[PDB]
Amino acid sequence: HLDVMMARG
Amino acid sequence: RPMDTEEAEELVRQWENVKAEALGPTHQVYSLSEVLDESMLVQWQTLAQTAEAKSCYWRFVLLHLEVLQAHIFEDGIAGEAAEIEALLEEAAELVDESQPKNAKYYSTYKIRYILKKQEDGLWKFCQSDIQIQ
Repeated sequence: HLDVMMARG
Repeated sequence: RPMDTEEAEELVRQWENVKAEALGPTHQVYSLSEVLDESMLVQWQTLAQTAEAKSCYWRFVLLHLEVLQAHIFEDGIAGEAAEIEALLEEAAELVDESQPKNAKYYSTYKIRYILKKQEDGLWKFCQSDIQIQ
């Protein structure tokens, strides 16, 4: 699934 | 030699705006190609397509952005590249509706980007590496 921390970068 | 600090700032903030747009509700996956190329482009492109597929999106508030270091390597007729080290302080909210609450984060982290200028005068982010704090 998706995790919110995948959008850091 | 050093790159202009504001020029690195403008590159990183256009990347951050494009990230918000692509991961946002309007799902502008195409726009990733404006700023990203290579492995970074593949990673964020698959993330954007997965998020749009599962009907989730992201909301961002970029509290602080600061260029810690910035260098440019003009390697002749082979092209130019650059390395930017930036510290991001950012809050985000993943709007997913298969869960009773949306997951949020607030993170201050350093990130290094490696970019390459294309042969049209434009810069594109090619690789990245986070160190979280």
